[PDB]
Amino acid sequence: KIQFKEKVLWTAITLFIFLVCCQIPLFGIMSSDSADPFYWMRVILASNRGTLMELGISPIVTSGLIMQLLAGAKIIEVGDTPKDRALFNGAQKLFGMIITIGQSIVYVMTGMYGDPSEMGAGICLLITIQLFVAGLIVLLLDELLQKGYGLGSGISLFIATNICETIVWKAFSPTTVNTGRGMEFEGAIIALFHLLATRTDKVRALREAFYRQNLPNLMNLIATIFVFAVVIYFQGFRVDLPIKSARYRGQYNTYPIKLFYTSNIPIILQSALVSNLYVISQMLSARFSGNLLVSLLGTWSDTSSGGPARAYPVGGLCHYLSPPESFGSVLEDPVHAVVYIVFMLGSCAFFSKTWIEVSGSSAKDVAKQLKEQQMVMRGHRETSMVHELNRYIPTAAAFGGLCIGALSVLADFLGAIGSGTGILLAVTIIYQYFEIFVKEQSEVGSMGALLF
Amino acid sequence: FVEPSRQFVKDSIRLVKRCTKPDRKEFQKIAMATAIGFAIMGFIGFFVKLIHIPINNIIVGG
Amino acid sequence: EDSPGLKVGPVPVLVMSLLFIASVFMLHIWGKYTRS
Repeated sequence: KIQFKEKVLWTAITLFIFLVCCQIPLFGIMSSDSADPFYWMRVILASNRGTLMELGISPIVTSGLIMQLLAGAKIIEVGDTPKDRALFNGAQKLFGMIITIGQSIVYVMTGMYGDPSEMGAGICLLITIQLFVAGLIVLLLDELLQKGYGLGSGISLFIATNICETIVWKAFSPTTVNTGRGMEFEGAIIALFHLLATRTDKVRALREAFYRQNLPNLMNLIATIFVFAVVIYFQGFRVDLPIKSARYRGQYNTYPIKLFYTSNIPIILQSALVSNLYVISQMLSARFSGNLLVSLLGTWSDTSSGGPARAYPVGGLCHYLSPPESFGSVLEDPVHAVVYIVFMLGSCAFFSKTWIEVSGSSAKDVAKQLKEQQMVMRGHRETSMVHELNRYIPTAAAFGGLCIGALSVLADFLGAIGSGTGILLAVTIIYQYFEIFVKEQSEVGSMGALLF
Repeated sequence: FVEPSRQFVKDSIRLVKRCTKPDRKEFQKIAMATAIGFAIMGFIGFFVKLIHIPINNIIVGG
Repeated sequence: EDSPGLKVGPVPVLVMSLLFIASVFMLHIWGKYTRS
């Protein structure tokens, strides 16, 4: 039944699965390899999900990498094949959903390889079923979110929840600390003010260089502040052009654009996806196939290594598209800095344009809706009413995404979080969902709708 | 690359010119909303751990 | 689509998940629970 109460419950079940997920998926302990890789991989994956190792929610967005890449390549060659490639944008997304269960699952495991698999013993059994159940429930709900069941806030919401949750856990965990303050509050050593306050009060200000002492903790806070000031500036900015709206006859509503903002969602998505693609392929190439020269198989298969850091490949395209492993405290490499900004930017803009086609917002889709309510025919124009918003949709979309992918790379440089991925993508999602939640709801407010 | 670049700059100047910023009233409203959003999520994951931790050995009670 | 008529007629989908939660208690050291 249609009814807002039914919709909130469907979100609530999905959310409950996430909460349920927070125990389970890990393997926990025994032996084997299920547990989570490195720097990029965790953000997608979402939260704390078996204590330190976050195994669960990774596959859904992983399928979304397949969606973007091909669509902008826009194959024409081979006649029967281009039609299949065009269809692929939707049809592949389901095939991709199959590939991620089939093939991503080895990639999800591999990074925290704990001690070798095939160790054996009866021990696990319940773990073998729980992983199988996880595959069944999350995959079923993912299908239901793309074709009829949700509310506002499906897939994005877990990322939205995850960032806030991650910040408290990093703040409130073991690592290096001399002594607790003697108030551990609701768990460990919570907000950073408590951590500073240990002995007596104060002493943060004393240090080397007016940073060093409490710099890893400090760096995390500033990361948020840098994003905080700039994010709101562009969210506030609006494109007008609704002009004459409401059929003519007098009573009217101005219509806000989706425009630059709708194109913004593919770029923010891009920074997450692009990094994924290189690492999975780099892992695949070594495992699958022998290897003369490093460079010969591929660039980014160039110098596949455990390297200095979790950031495996020390050479190739993948190297540039990861931080220099100091988060901008060394930028006097150059080759690395130059490639990182430019490469991401052009790839993002390409993906902004593919959002237009049949996967998101284009002028033709808008046009039919406008007639139904009668929008004033976009002040006529004849062949207009379609030219108005149509000409300004590729220009707005291409630009719309373009800025942000540069800014994301610069955010790492300015003063990244300790994970250096996980807060950064996730914060961008957290603002976004508030807009989706209430404006779509039509029930004019901003108040409750949690279970209402 | 020369033809795309001219278009991107031309679009950008119009967009900046368009609005200005979150026009004072808006500036407060969005900023507060983000802070509340961080807090609600932050609160609830944090609360559970209080009960869970001192079961094995009492360190703060729960 | 799906061969079953309605995917979530009954709470049961949750109950599969519940059996999944139950396991945590011995296998996974969430609570400081035993390590094999």
